[PDB]
Amino acid sequence: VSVQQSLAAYNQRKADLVNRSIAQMREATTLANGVLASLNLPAAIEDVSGDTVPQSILTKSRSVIEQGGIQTVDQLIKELPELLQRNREILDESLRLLDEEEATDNDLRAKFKERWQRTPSNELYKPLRAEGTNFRTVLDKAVQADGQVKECYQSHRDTIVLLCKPEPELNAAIPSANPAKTMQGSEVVNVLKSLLSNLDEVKKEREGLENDLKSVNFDMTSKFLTALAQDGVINEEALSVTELDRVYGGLTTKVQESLKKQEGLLKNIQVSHQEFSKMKQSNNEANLREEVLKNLATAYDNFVELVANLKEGTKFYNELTEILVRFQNKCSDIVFARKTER
Repeated sequence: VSVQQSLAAYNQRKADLVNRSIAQMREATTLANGVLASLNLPAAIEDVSGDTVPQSILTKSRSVIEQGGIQTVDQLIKELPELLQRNREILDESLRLLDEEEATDNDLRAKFKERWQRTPSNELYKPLRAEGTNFRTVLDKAVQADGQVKECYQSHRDTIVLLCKPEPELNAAIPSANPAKTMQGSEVVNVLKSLLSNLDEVKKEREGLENDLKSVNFDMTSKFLTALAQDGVINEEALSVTELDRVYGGLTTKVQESLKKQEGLLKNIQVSHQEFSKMKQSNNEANLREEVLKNLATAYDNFVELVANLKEGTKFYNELTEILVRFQNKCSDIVFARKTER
């Protein structure tokens, strides 16, 4: 037993406590924000007009206008059969070269019998014909992909055209009426703002439950020595449990209560959210405004998916240009060399 042998013993445990609470504090904070963004919150009790057009929609509309519009798309669709057929004619001409030598060689071997000491004009052209069959299989998939995407385009063609044109003409399309009559006058809006403001108070209360926990410091060396003197040996584990639980009992309770309160609040708020967005139909005209925006989401995002397949293509044909030339000439080099000997 030396001069000092139980000083750092407590501080290590002090670290293994405060940090534990911080983890079970900040993690809960982020969890709340994630749910709000998923269910369109807290930005769902501010905008009210009906007549004017949305802001997010207005931004997406000008994005399509900025990148041309219906004209940029139509010119890409119309030129697809042009470029697709252009490659097809080169394909048939390349394969004709193989049939060319074979047509002459087959007739030559029949009449002139002295041509059986060399590789026939078939086995040499056999690996090349194997590549040829592969190409048409792609064309079937290329056309099939070309067909289904064109079908998806025409079904939502009117919606694409809708994206262009001036804004006032577009505004007339939007259902000019009150979004929901049961929002103004019913007790449904009132049982919502109060719920959020009560939940918001949790965030502000948590501000106090951070700096306080961080600045925890209380010297208590006298008690450890009391145990050393009275008992004889310092029991670090057993004595700490009885001591720390009593002094930091309410600190944990209020934290657990706040989490339990948040757990309790969120459970009732989620049901209120169901009650909040229940009246989609509402009275007579309300769901229609929602259905309008529903098609646009399936229009703007669909716009990207449709363009993406066009992006897969186009460049697809251009890189084929470098391939088909070396491919076509490769066959000619074999045929010409075969013709040279005789």
